[PDB]
Amino acid sequence: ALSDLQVFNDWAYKTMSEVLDQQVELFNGATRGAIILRSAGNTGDLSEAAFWAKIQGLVRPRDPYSNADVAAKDLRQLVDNTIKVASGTPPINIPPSMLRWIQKNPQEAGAVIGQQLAGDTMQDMLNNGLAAGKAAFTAGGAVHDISAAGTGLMTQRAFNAAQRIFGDRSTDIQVWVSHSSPLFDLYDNALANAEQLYVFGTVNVRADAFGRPIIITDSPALVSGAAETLRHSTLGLTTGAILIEQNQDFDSTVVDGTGKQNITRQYQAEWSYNLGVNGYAYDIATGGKAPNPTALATAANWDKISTSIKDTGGVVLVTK
Amino acid sequence: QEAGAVIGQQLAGDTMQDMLNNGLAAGKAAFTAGGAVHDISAAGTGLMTQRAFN
Amino acid sequence: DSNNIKYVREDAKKMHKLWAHIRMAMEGSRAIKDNAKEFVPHPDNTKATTPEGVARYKAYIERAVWYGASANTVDGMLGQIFARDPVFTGPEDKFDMLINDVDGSGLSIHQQARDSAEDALSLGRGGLFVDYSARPYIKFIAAEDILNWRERWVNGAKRTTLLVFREESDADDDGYQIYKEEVWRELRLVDGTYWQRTWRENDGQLYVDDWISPTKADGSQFDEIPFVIFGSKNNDPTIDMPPMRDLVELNIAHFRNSADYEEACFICGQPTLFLSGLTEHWVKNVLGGAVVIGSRDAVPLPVNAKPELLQAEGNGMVKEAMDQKERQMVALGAKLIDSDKTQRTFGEASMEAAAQNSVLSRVSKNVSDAYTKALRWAAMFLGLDEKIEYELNSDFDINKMSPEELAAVISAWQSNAISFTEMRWQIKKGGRAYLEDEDMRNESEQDDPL
Amino acid sequence: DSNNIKYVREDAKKMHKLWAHIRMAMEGSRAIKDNAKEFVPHPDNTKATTPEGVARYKAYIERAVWYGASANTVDGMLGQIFARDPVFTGPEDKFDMLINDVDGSGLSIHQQARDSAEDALSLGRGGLFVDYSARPYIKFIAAEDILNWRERWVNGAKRTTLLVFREESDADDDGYQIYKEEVWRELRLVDGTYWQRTWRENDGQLYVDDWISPTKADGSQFDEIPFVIFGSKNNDPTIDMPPMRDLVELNIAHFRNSADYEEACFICGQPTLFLSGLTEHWVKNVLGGAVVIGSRDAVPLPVNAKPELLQAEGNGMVKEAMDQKERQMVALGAKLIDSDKTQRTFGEASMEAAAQNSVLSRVSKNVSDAYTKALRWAAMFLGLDEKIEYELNSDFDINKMSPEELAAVISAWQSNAISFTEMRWQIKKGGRAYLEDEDMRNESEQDDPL
Repeated sequence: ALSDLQVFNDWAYKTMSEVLDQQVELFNGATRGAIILRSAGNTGDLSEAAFWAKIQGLVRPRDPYSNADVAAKDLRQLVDNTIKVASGTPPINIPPSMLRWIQKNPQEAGAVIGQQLAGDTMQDMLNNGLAAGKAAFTAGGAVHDISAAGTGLMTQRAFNAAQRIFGDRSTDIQVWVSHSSPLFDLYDNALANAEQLYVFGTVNVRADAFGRPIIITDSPALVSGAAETLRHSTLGLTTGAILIEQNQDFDSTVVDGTGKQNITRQYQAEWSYNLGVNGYAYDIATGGKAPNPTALATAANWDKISTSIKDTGGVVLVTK
Repeated sequence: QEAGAVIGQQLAGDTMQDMLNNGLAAGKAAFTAGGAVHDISAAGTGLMTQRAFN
Repeated sequence: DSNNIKYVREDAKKMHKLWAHIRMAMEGSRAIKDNAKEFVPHPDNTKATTPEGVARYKAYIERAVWYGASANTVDGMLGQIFARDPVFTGPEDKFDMLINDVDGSGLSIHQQARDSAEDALSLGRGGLFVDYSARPYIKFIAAEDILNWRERWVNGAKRTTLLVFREESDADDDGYQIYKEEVWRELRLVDGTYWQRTWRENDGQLYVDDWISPTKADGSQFDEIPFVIFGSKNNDPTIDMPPMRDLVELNIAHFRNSADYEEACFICGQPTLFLSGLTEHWVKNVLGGAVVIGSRDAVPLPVNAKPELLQAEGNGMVKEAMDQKERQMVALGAKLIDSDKTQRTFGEASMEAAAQNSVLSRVSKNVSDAYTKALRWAAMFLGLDEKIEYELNSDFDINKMSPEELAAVISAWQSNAISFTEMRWQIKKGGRAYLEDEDMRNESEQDDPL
Repeated sequence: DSNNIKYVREDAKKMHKLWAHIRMAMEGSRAIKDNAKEFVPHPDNTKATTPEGVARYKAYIERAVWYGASANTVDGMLGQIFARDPVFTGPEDKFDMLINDVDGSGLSIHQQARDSAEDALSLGRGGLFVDYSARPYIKFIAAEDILNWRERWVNGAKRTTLLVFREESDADDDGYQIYKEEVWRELRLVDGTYWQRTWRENDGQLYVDDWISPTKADGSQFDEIPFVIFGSKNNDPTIDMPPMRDLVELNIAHFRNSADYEEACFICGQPTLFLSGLTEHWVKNVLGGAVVIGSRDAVPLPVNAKPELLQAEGNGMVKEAMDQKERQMVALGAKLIDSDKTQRTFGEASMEAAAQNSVLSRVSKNVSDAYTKALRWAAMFLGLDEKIEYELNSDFDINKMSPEELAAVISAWQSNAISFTEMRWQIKKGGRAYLEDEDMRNESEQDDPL
């Protein structure tokens, strides 16, 4: 990649900070609307919306000769939910006295913390959204497991199971997000086709053979275990399945704490965003008012609001 | 900045109050020290009357 | 589209410390003394840890005097640049609202130009924003306010595709307190079309607004984001080196030397008797712990006793360094301070005038280009004339014009060499007229009293 | 309700101290010596607490000399700016009431303009307020009187929404005690309309009056608050940095150095005999505590005795410190002192005149714009002509016009290149004319006496 070792305009002049190693460009159009990244603030620690419910016995058989007794019916009002997630930054010890390296750059410390923090903030948003989506779909009963069958990952036979689960409305699933290992298993199976439905020119297909491209990210939320118990999670998303909504409340202070022989200069940052999963509500009482990723990724903290699985958007597939 | 503004307005009010109160207390103490005191509490019933002002 | 709108380009974060340093150097002696820790090192930091050390450092800083060369430099440069007023070219009646109240605050366009030139001379960065209300408004942007800008190539050209800048405003609440409400404008250029958002955050309540596409009077949207970033070097989004860096550093060094010199003045500038060869018996017996030093009385001393009036002598090395720093600031500056003692030959400075006034001319041309571009953008809002100009005074070194200069310019206008408006501009630049050209014509049409 | 009409902004509170110290520096030696406690630190705090220490400190301060070149600075700057008389352009007889008594107190607009210019040169702030009585009155709001303001954007424009200033007066009773009662004016702008209240304070209460909407002679109320705040930088609500900071700090340093030098003059300035190698027995024999030191009388000394006068020698390092500080005060450009020994070669003064006169031109332009705006607002109140102007003397270094200069100006008027009013203007600036040009025309229209 870029080196820029040839010319040194300034010492370590933005030349490298190994800013990030995981693909985090999975927001709005990048996820085809599945994970929409927005900027609209809201107060408190929640966001509740109410919408009417489907009347279960709306249409009933009628006996014209004897109407008998009219069954009493009534209408409800469901509640939506959007938890607010708080994310900060550990105190960063800036070196106040410039440390006399080959590259002497005191203020470049904060200058590079800015960009590294931006990258890690977007990474954290994506990872928390993916973990919360997995947890909500698992709590809603939208999971499939193919680990026990064969190698544990089929090329395309795996996706048909998720289509069967999500049902008649399967057309509205646009994107599968997955770790890189399932994609490489896909390539390996395609590269040696048992039923030769692949040709050398079409063995590098990134799509799922149904018009749903696979989007690849190395999110730790999609992997768990090691060696024999290693599992990969691939979850398909409809439009608007995952809502990560920023509040644009970034706070940043630099303090000259000192207190020692040498001056102590620190760095701290604070921000927040609202995480929502379509068709699901975060159980505020069961979880917490300011949940952490451990609580967000934990099931039984998500409730099924939509009457049918077809209404909610998302299905999760576990592959080993 | 709303917190700073709230503190500012309450601080202005309380600063006015504190200077007024300390000035009045010092004035009363100085007038007692100088012997310019008249007591109505002892004289009959101690209530405000034009006689006390006179 | 939607992201951390408060993000600052990391090289702007590089330049914040320096920009704050020039702001402090311009603010004056009080600002420098307030943060003297960043400028004057303690002579012994191990002392500085102790409370006696910090008290000594406080007293040491207070006795120092700030020379204030950078502020005088900027003031003199601005005064030279804005001799008389910049002239407007084109229709003057159609552009009157932009001239008299450019931003709608009654602040004339020349005063905003003065602020822009001051910024471009001091810290060498600024910006102009022109947006529709129905009347266009030409904003002024501080250097620390422009916080993001990028450049992709569409059809292989330099096109600033992103530009986000902060805005400061005080919420108009019921009471009399002062908040500080921030507004961000996200200027985005996609496929040769101008788009913008507003991020008003009143009461912390994000009233984020939908993308909009401003349109000219005839329509056809826009092809370029109307925001020129004028600087000391050129109208480039890249940050330019502030012109005052060397002068500020010299001022700081002279301030440190001044601190040392003033401490020496306060301690060892006073003569002292230093009665040597003396015994306690003699003191307690004839002196009695008290010496009379007036010319009325005389003092005795024992055998082989030598008194010595000791006091620090002048022309020391510290003051010599101070003098050399003063000369250096004079040398690399331009009309910042004046030395009545030395004389300068006429004609010798005539050849060096162009070299001496380099930064002035460069900033003048840069700001003239920026303001002309902004005026053209506002005209395209209004659908007005496009061939208009706003040039800052480029002929420096202005004084009252000589009688022979007057004869020459009148003769030149009498020939078909200088226009009437050109001649009036000449005669006004020399401080010889004040009425507008049309009014002078109207008065001079009438027959003379004779 | 808030009821905090007297609240002052934090930055105004910050600037109160600098404003007060600038006022003290302009005030003279009395104010500084009354408060030399801050400017002159005690040479020893341990003695400073003690009574003989405070006696010594009082005797130390009383011998100090306040050079006071800041007052001379401001006086010279004002004299250069306000030489002759600022020119008012417009129908004069409609505006004669304003020119004659600008605030109904008999002071001409020129004197109030001079006061505003002095306040702008000194501490860089001021305020002109126009209100309706029928007659409009141009107030003069002191720099410290503006105690609150607010800046809010509506329709993307700099509009001032709130502005509160204190108005001082003296209570009118039959007695002779002088009260000092204040009324606070709250200038507010809601939905582009100018409103007004006055807060009164008496008998332990705080009055509030009804909101009023002052209107023009043509009605239509107002769109801008009729209040202008001027300074050195520009006509902005934000504080402009006072121009006297450098001179004030240098003058304070010169004052404390003069204190030290005068203490040295008093103590060690007078010579003393300092008889060395002297025994008590000889003194009690012949000296007896009395040594006649006239030229008539000679006194002997014992063997190996040495007399030696000892007084502080000149060109001391403290003196050279004061000298360099005075040269610095000159160098910052202030027209504070002249120098008879210095000789300048002409042809180079005009090279840098535009730089020496920078703040003068800036203040001239700012005050001219402020008074122009105030006059326009008064015209709007009366419903009279709007194309009126008020400009100060923008050409400094004025002097008697030379015969060659007069001839050149006259020849310029012969051609239709300079107007007759312009010629009269220049000839009056040259001090070559005094009576009004209309009287000139009336007299000169008649035939020559022959």
